[PDB]
Amino acid sequence: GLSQGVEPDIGQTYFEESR
Repeated sequence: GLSQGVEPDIGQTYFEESR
């Protein structure tokens, strides 16, 4: 992901809180 959400992508990065 490219944000600081709750679900990670691979390293220390995460998806956005979009609807």
